[PDB]
Amino acid sequence: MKGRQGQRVRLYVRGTILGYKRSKSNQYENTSLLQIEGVNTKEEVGWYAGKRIAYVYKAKTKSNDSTIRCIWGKVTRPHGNSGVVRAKFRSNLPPTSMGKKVRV
Amino acid sequence: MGAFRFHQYQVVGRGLPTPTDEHPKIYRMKLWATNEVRAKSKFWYFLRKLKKVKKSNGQILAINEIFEKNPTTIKNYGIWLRYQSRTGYHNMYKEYRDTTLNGAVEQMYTEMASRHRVRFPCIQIIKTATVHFKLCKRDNTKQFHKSDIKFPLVYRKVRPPTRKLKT
Amino acid sequence: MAPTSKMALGIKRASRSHTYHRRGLWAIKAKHGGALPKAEKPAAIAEPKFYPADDVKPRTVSTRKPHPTKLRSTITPGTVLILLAGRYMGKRVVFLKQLQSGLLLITGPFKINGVPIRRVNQAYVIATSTKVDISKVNVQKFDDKYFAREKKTRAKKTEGELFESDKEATKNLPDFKKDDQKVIDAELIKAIDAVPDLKNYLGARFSLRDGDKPHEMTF
Amino acid sequence: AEQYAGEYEAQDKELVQLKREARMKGGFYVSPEAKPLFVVRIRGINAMH
Amino acid sequence: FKEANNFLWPFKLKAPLGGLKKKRNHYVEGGDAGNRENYINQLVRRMN
Amino acid sequence: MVSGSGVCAKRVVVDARHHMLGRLASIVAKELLNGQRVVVVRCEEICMSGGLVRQKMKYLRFLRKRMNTKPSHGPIHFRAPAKILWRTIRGMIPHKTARGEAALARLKAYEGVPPPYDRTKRMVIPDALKVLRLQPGHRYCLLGQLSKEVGWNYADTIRELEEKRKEKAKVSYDRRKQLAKLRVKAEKAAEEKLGTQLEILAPIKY
Amino acid sequence: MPFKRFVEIGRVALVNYGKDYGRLVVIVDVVDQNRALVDAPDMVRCQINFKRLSLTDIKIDIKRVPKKTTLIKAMEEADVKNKWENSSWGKKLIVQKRRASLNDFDRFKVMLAKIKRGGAIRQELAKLKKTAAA
RNA sequence: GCGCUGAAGCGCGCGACCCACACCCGGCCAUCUGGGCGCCCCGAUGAGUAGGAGGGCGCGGCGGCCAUGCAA
RNA sequence: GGAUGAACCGGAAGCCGGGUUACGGUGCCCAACUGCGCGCUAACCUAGAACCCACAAAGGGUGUUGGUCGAUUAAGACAGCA
RNA sequence: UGUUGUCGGCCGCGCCGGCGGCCAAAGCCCGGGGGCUCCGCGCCCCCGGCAGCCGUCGUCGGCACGGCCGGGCGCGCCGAAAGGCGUGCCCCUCGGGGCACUGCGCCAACGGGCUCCCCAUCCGACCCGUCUUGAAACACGGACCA
Repeated sequence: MKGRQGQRVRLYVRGTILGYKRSKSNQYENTSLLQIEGVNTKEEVGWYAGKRIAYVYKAKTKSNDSTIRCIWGKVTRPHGNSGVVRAKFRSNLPPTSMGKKVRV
Repeated sequence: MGAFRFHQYQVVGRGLPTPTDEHPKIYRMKLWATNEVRAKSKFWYFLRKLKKVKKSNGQILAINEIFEKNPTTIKNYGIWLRYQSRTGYHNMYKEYRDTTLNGAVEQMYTEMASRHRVRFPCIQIIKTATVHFKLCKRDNTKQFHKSDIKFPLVYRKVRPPTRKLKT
Repeated sequence: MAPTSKMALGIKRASRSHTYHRRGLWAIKAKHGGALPKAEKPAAIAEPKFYPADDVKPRTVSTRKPHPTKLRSTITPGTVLILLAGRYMGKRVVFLKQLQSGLLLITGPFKINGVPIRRVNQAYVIATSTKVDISKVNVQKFDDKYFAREKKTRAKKTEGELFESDKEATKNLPDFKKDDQKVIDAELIKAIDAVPDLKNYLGARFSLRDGDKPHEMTF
Repeated sequence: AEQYAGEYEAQDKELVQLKREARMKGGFYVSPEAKPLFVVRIRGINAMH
Repeated sequence: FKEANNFLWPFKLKAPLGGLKKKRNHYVEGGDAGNRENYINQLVRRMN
Repeated sequence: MVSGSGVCAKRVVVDARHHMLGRLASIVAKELLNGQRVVVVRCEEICMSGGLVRQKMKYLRFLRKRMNTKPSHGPIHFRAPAKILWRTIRGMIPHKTARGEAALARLKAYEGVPPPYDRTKRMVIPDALKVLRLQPGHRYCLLGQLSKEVGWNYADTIRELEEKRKEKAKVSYDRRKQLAKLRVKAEKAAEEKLGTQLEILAPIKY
Repeated sequence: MPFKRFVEIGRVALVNYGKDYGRLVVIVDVVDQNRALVDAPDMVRCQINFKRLSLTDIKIDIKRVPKKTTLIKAMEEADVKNKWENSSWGKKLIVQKRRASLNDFDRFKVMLAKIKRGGAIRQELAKLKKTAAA
């Protein structure tokens, strides 16, 4: 049909953001450090390089900023390789938007 | 079978009623459904349709299903049928090729929907009738399958089968 | 539910035993609860405060419960850690910190002339045979007294103890270098030999202290 | 609940087979059920009388 | 015990976990509304 | 399942040959929004499903609309297949916002090949056409069959398509004749290949 | 594609998904032009409407009509077809599976070492090219 | 809107997902349940124009108390 | 939520935080399926509960699918040619 | 003052397993009869022993993770650790189990605010006030301020 070869692709999947570092004086850009709870398999991190993490910016749920901004980054590289990974965000995030569950 | 299609529910019952020498007398009318949730409802359509009762002047004794009846295996079901389209309900006598009682409903719901146009509110059918393979009368898919059982023709359309990849 | 049923099924049961040993001695622990304790000069005030004792004792125990257990999920010893690969023998490092798993700080001394220390996502670490009770936390970077040499001679003894296992075990020596190369890490195979510790651990315990307080650091 | 059904197997023998394979449903006897209820209010108070 | 209920006085239920099948529909059509022994015990174990 | 065209940190070249125009545009708009810099190549060879007359009326209602009503300045209509694809992208992206306009400006559509992007173009995960006009399933229309009935840029584009195809066929034919020679001496030196203790556990993992 | 659909035996088919979580199958009974019964020797039989389950090239030597014992016998006669199956056409998954199993120590040293040698082979191969070239 | 066509239409079934300030949960503000020592605590309901009812902020001069001012 | 939208749907709101959901939706714009089994349509029909807002009738249609009933058939049909 | 490990509570998650419900049963092997098709294959149905395992209700059993918020336990000995070491009863009478028996007290590691702008996102329909069933309003009133 689809000719399943395929690959797999599944949404799962939650993770948490450890903390986002926005630094300058003027040489560095920005870092975000990410922890998926268990997930991607050593094979499925490795085969890949290239996770998109899309997190909805959903009311969470006092009155939140409910906006039509869903943000999706890309995972650069493991640093943590059997767990934790480095990530970057391209728009830049919401407020202190550290914490909130990360998903694909 | 996996995520239903319509297991027929054998409801034996009553009609439990009054201090007069009367009482209602016995029925099944054997109805195809998904478990009790359809039954309860199924009875009020049977009770409105045939006898007129109430809701309360139907009482239900027990329910028995049917458990893989057919063993996977086969018949091309004759169905006597009602479809609601551009007015009320019109009769149809459909005899179609299928697997089973699970499949017959869907092939009817899809053919009453496409073929007959039917949209939601609709209730089901009147009956479903096994028949023998040589007997199956009218028309296209089933006639070919009847011929396949004959055989020669299990072994015809392998003749596309084995003719996608190549020999 | 399977761990948590076991706790119930007195209630207390050992804690009904505990009283007894005091009851057995003879006749007691109402008098000693009421009559005690200290007090009376002091200076000032409300004396709202505090600690040592009784709560602290469940908080240390409680904190001990992930600690085996996270090793049962991930398998290994604990800290102190050796370069398998690199130099055939050579020297020893302790996991003081996680930036993450993978990004790790591996440690030592420096008080006069010194010694580096690395933060790595890897380069060279597989664990040994010792356990402590931390996971992988201490740091900034401190140590020092004899200890470029001691930590290091502690290394030599582990490097001998390891080098023999690396001969018996490996697939060979060249990807024990790929295993050492990795350093997240982790699950597959852990426990080979290197018997016993008693010194190795005493050494590791000092190393933890040294990467703590109070030396060289105070003004 | 097993005994309430259970007399209905123990005396009966007309209930299962004929019944899979045929229509109508049986004479004889029936066993009663009870039963209390719970209610949860699914739909809000906007636009109802 | 019809007056032991006389509870204290309403259960305050959580919204159901994973939702309904749609609210505007009864038990017959695979909806939620109306009487149903089986599915109430499903629904209250979602409304935790 | 895994989308096998999609992310690369930097690439981005897309083959449009007998791909479905709105399906290809949908992924391209998503890659552009992600911050990719997207080059669609072979825009003349891209396909749209549906019967020619009904595709021809849609564009034609724009062509009578090209004329009037008049300041000048736009509403505007592009005759030619890259620019039809660009018109499709400038509806796919939210086309009133700086994040969308900045995504639009990261797209290029090129007809035939530009002068050489000889790193291969890649197919989009089943974007491609054959079936999506289904056997039969009535007509399809190529963008280079639409734009012959709407004008140049097309006409030059299909004449440059022709030359770029003819020369790269010739250059392919001989590079293949040397590649086959290299393959045959490579396979014999894997048939031979010296020995193992470690080494043949890897080809027991093909 | 509308494709292969049918009504015959001998033709192995391979999965485009379901529950199970497997799976490869061959069609035993044939039961119009949509519905068919697919089974396997060490796999569970199912009757599906299965447009979107596609049949592979390699074909196994049986005739029409199979109950269970007969099917088993046919499988025994064939086998070989499963190997083609481990490899290749549909089929593939045992060579792939050999892939997935590998992010693991012992497994990682077997790999550097395939690599290390692979290099020696590149170097020999390269020397050969240089003699051939001029 | 781009705009699809063995669907990104339509219908019959179905699986998983998304999504509010709702509902839950955590912490906190009024009133009321009341409770307990001028003060503390338990739980519930709790948008708002016209508008009633009640507590409070600020202006200016007066009196008694109580200060501030060579930097008001 | 319905493109916008006083009164349609969900929903009745102190503020905040997190979780799960309702209505409704899951190709892109836009989070989230280019979801599964099946069937019909090729007109760009067509992406639509409701709306001054979304038109489409009487009547017609060997387009196509599907269901059924009668009669005629290898005691050779229907059509064509002879 | 900032961060990170954690113990306790709350909620989410996926996966595995058992038993009973449909007197259980698909089942297969063995054995007997019937039918259709009467061109024979093949199809069907029923009954007893029997590997077997099924889709669904209900229920119980086992694990592993995340998010958010906060900081009941001891009172002799050994044991790093977790853990056991008082004794009586009873079921099983195997491993073991439950059951009974004073008062008192009360954590680890390491070294900023705000203004204007720009980009993202929404309000957005001005505001504002008024008139009005309905105001952005192509309804009315204001140049701007003290």
